Amino acid sequence: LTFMYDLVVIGGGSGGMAAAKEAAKYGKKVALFDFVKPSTQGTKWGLGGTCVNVGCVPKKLMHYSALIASSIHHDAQMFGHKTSSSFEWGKLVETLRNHIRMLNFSYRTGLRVGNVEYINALAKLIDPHSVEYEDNGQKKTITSRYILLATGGRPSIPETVPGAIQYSITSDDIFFLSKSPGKTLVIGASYIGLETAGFLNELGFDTTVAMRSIPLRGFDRQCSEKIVEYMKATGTKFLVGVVPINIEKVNENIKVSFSDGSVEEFETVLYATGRNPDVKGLNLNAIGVEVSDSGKIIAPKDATSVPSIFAVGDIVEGRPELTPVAVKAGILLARRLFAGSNEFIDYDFVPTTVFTPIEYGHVGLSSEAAIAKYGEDDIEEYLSEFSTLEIAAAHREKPEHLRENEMDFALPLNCLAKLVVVKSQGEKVVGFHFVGPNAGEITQGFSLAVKLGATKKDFDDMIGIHPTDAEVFGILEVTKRSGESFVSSGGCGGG
Amino acid sequence: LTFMYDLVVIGGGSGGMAAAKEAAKYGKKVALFDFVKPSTQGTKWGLGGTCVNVGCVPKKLMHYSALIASSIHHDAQMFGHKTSSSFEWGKLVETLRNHIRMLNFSYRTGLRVGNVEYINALAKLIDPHSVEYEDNGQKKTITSRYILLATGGRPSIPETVPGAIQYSITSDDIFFLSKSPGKTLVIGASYIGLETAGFLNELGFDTTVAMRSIPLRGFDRQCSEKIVEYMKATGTKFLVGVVPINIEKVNENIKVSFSDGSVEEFETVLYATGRNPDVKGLNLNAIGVEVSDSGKIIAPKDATSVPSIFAVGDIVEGRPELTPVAVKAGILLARRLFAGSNEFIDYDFVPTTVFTPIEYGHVGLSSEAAIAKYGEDDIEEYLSEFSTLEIAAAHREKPEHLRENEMDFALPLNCLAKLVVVKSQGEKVVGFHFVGPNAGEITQGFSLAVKLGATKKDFDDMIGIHPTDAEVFGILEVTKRSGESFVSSGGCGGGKCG
Ligand SMILES: Cc1cc2nc3c(=O)[nH]c(=O)nc-3n(C[C@H](O)[C@H](O)[C@H](O)COP(=O)(O)OP(=O)(O)OC[C@H]3O[C@@H](n4cnc5c(N)ncnc54)[C@H](O)[C@@H]3O)c2cc1C
Ligand SMILES: Cc1cc2nc3c(=O)[nH]c(=O)nc-3n(C[C@H](O)[C@H](O)[C@H](O)COP(=O)(O)OP(=O)(O)OC[C@H]3O[C@@H](n4cnc5c(N)ncnc54)[C@H](O)[C@@H]3O)c2cc1C
Repeated sequence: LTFMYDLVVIGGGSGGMAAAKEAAKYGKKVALFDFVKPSTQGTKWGLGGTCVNVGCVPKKLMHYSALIASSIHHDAQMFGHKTSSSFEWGKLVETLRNHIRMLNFSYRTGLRVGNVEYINALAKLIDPHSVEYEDNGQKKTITSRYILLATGGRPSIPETVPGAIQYSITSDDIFFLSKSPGKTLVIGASYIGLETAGFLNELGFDTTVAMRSIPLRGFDRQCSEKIVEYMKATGTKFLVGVVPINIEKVNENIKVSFSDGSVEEFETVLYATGRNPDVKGLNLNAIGVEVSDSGKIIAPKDATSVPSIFAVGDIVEGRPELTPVAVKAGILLARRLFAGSNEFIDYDFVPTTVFTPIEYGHVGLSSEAAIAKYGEDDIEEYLSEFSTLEIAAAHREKPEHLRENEMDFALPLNCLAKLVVVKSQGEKVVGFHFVGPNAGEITQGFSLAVKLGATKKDFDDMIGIHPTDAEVFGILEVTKRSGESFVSSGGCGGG
Repeated sequence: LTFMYDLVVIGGGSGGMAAAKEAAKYGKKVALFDFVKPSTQGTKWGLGGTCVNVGCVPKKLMHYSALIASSIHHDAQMFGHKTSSSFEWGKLVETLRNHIRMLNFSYRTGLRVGNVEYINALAKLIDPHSVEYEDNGQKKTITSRYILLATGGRPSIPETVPGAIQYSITSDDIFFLSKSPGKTLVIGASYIGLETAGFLNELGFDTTVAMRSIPLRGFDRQCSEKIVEYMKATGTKFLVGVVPINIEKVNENIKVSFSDGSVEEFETVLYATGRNPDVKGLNLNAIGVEVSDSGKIIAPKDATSVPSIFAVGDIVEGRPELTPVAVKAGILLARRLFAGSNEFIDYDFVPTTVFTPIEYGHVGLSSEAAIAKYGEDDIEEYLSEFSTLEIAAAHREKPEHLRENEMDFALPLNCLAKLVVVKSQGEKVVGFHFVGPNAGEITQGFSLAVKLGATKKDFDDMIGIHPTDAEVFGILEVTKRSGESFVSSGGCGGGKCG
């Protein structure tokens, strides 16, 4: 038949490698293109895309290093381990690089063994069935029944702010810096911004976040603000309603001029203001692939305006930019194309965890989205704010430069549990929220239970595992409406 | 006046304090008795019972100290933190003691604020409505509509093994030793024994477990054996099918003579062989409260053979000896008696976690109980063995004394995920099992999902949180039956980046 391939995948990240391997499982001929355009600062990397190289994986290793710093500062001596420690940025980088190298190789092999032809070049569309790449500086064209776009995004730097592109780094550079970043400015109170600032502060760097308005826009306000309260109490500085308007090299430092007329010097400036979909090189306009006002491909069912051309992951408008969503969309697409499946993701139940110094895991609706959808009177919020048992016994203290009196000694309680329930459906759980340690580990299971239609009664009749934080979800009784105190001061942990 | 009290509770542990505070909530007059008989080695403590003083709370703080030791030995340098460290046993004890003291005080207050009359004396039954206690060396009797027994257990030491009672410690003593235990023998591959041996080894002590037969009897074999495999690779020694027959003091050490004719010196010997219900002081025989052959009270629905007398917690036959089971039974009993409730616990869905150096959380049936109940052919086991991402990148190594060659450097993979499903019910999940870090944190949620009737399909269509270990439960595909390798060697953690 008139096609060299059954499936050509442009992009070897979470979406692309998943689609490609699953297609190849059904005896289909599959080619995958992945090439890394260097960052605004010349950083590049191997196969596996944003999550493997410059996202979830390295961020989680840096978070782990941060939790180790925190445990050593706050906890080690109290639990009988008298420790002296010094942090060496280049050692942590070296451990990240070595683990990511192992994963680059692991994914190359996974593709070859999985009968996918991997090509390390930039691909572009020629027509609805044809893709072009260079190979020894010689354009080649290959034909496919089906084409999948999964090119992901890259960090966005404001072109209007002078010096930004030249002098600032992004998430593409932060995990691999040859030198420690020293005094750091992070612009963006997005999850990437807060996570990045959170681990740089925990690791002992002088850290400042420029937050234009509010933290974690779209996320539950109560939880988003508890995180910022905790980050402030552990030494992150926040400029609220302020952004850079100018960025200059003054000798070895970066002089940043702020929108409130203030000035401050930093060693490192990192933009975490968002990401644009990397689609400009794809030749979408000429082929008839429709894009939204944001530049994202219109494909609410993975199918673009061109019926031989599909898209998944961060480049698709109206879906969360998360790795598991990219992967499962790639696998389900592969099955629908080649195994007679008609299964899509249920986008109502996409859980997420933010890996801030205390983590935040949720699925379903914030208090705000719940109140907006069902009305204030059909909503109950059950919640509890408490300390992990082990942390309670550690007596974690504020740095002495942030003390306000003789009874402000303690860090905030590390945990917050909240269920958002609809009264007119026997208190059905429509929102689950947990701030605290291991929040992703806690939320995964609860997210399944919430998807299966768990009620507040189901949560009350649930037997707890003791001692855990997650057992708190079985004895929540204080409501926001009641106006009574949701703090628990006694240290039984999750209760 | 018919009865002085609505409810009298004998025992101020998890069951008793929960029943008592909940009864008092409904305007009922409530008395609670708690007194601590000293351990075989003279150790005593305040209000709150086994979990607060000599169980879950101190065990979990010692485990945390162990995780800290492990993180500093294995991980700190790799994650950029060059450290020097030394362990001080008495400092950890002091941090435990301070936190437990705060909890003793917190519970005294919680009872007074909650309108419960707390009495620090031993109580016994006089008849179906009467209990006796001493007070300034003067016997007093008080009358109640209802009496609740929640006296818990105490560690059991074999009377048959000479020197055992005199020279050995139990879980009652281990958290408060004034001196570090040094070289330690633990008898029992029960959860208490393994957890105890696990943290003493992690904390740098020369540790040995005398295991009569198998680890964690009643628990899933595959998971129980992964734990012992991991504990062995990190320095715990296991004597299999061997137990002490004699225990003697040679100077300041304890010479232990074993059933296989072998002999060895230890600084500390700890019996974790199990626990007997503390009911001998209660005068049960004379009142007509029926007990099993094990001495546990027969009360399958909390009601004893005497209908005014109830029981909850560790003393009741045929229920798990866990704190949340004690608490919820206490609360539900209080509600049935005084708030017109008719709710009992569903004993089919009681999750538990063992806090071994890698933890083990589960709910429902082992592979063994699943195969026995439904038959081998109506059972699928889906599983994956892998490493946490962070642990994978740390390259955790065996201690040099257990190395056999140049390729046995690595610790076992830290994680094992397993679902046990029934084919004839569209692969309904009847058993959930997770070995690895934060296993209780992972299991709590899944336990609820499994109770609500989650299928293998539900698990496969579940969106992952990345990077976690718990996302592995969304992509399990290898079956035991398939005989294929369930190991993954690459370090994407629980999930796949693609
Ligand atoms: C700092 C950070 C932290 C994150 N943390 C998490 C987290 O904790 N959990 C989570 O679930 N998600 C997380 N994410 C999100 C996650 O990284 C993405 O959602 C996911 O990687 C999306 O994958 P994708 O398949 O859309 O494409 P990507 O993984 O981004 O890969 C697309 C690939 O295409 C390549 N490419 C682009 N154009 C072409 C071309 N024309 N030809 C060939 N190759 C091309 C790119 O170089 C890239 O390799 C994080 C993201 C970032 C930036
Ligand atoms: C080492 C260890 C670790 C454990 N770890 C865990 C764990 O991690 N998770 C978990 O869920 N469970 C754990 N447990 C189990 C948990 O401690 C018990 O299941 C629970 O505490 C039992 O509660 P209870 O109400 O039956 O009795 P207890 O909590 O034992 O309290 C009974 C109280 O009554 C007192 N008493 C006895 N006789 C009388 C009398 N005549 N008059 C007055 N007072 C009396 C006792 O001294 C005690 O104070 C552990 C147990 C041990 C020993």
